[PDB]
Amino acid sequence: IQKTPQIQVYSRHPPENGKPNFLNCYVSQFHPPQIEIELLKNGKKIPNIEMSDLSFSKDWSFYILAHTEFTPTETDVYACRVKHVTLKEPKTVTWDRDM
Amino acid sequence: GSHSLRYFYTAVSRPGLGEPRFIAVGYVDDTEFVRFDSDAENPRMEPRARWMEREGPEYWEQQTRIAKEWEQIYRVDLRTLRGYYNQSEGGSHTIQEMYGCDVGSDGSLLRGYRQDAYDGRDYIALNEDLKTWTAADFAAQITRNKWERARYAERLRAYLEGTCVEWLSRYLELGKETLLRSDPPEAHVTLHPRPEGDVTLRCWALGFYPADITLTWQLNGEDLTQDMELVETRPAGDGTFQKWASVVVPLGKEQNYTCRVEHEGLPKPLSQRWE
Amino acid sequence: YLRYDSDVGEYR
Repeated sequence: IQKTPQIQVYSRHPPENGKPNFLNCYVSQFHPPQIEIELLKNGKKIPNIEMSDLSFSKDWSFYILAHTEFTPTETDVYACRVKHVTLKEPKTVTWDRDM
Repeated sequence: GSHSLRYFYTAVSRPGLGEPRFIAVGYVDDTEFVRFDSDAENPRMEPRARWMEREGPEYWEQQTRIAKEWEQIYRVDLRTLRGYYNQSEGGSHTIQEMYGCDVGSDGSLLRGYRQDAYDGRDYIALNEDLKTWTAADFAAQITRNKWERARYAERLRAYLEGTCVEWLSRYLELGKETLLRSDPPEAHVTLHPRPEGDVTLRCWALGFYPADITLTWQLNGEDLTQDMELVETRPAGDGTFQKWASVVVPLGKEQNYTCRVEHEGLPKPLSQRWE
Repeated sequence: YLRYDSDVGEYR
C-alpha cells in the first residue's frame, strides 16, 4: 500500500516584500514514510533546513513539516522539492503568496 | 473539554542504506513535547516544548532507557512479522503504533487505546474494554494468541489507567499557560482574478489553536460548499495553525459574499467579507 | 511517560 504525498508551500506570517518570514513545506498523507524533502531558492538548495519529527494520523498516513527562514522579495522564487517512491520524478511545488 | 497524552511509534526496515530506523513522538493534545529518533548522532529522548526543559536528568535518562528498549523490540518484531506473512528477506516494511489516554474534565479516564499497523494496514488493536483484542488478519491473530496466553492486556490497562493518566495530569501543570490557551483565528479575505474573467475569493484563518476549525462561504445564509475549494489545516510551525477556503465569484459581486469562521477561541462565529 | 514493564516481553 502506497500513498502519494500532498504538498503545501506557504509562509508562517502574511508575506511582505523585504520583511523576514518563515517558509514552510507541509508534506502529508503519504506511505511508506521514507521521503526526501528540500526547499529551493532561485534553483539552489537552501542549506540547513529544520525538520519536524515523522508522525502520522488515524489512517496511518505520515506527515512532516520542513521549514526555514526567508525574506520574500518580488523577484525571488522559492519552491519545495519532494522525492518519494510514488513519484517517478521529484514533484516541485512553487511558493505563491496567493496560496 | 477533555485532554490527551498520546505516543506514536514507527519502525522501518531500510535495505540498501542501513539498519531499521525507530522514531517515537509524544503529543499532549495538539502539541508535541517529546521526541526520540534512532537516526540521531546519539539517540536520546528530547524536549520539543519550552515547558519540558526543567524536568531534569532524572526524567530524560529514564525515558531514553525505555525508548531504546522499544527500538530493540521493534527491529526484532520487524523480522517476526516478515515470517508470519512469509515475505522475502531484504524487504522494506513498516510497523507503526499509537497508544495513550483521553482524560475528561473531571479527571476520569474517558477512553484508553493502543493500536498498531503493518505497512499502513491495521494489525492488532486493544479494544475499548481494555481486556480484548481485534486482529485484522491471520498474522495479528498469531500475535493475539501469544498475548492472550501471556495475559498482556492486563499490563496495558494498568498503564492506561495509572501512569498515563497521572503523567498527563502533570504535563498539563508544567505547561498550563500554553496547553490551556485558546488563540482565536485571525481571518481575512483576499481577491484574485482568474483568466476566465471572474474572480476568486480566498478567506484565510491564521494563528489559531487548537487545530479544529471550520470555514464556510455564504450568500446571505445559503451555503456553497460543494462548489468550493478547501485546504487541510496546516501547522505554521510556531504552535498555531492555518487554513483557508475559496470560491469563484463573478466580477463585481465580491462584497456580496461572507465567510463564516467557527472556532473554540471565538465567542461567537466570525463572518469576514471582502473590503 | 513511555510505557514499560517490561519483563512480560511485549514482543509481537
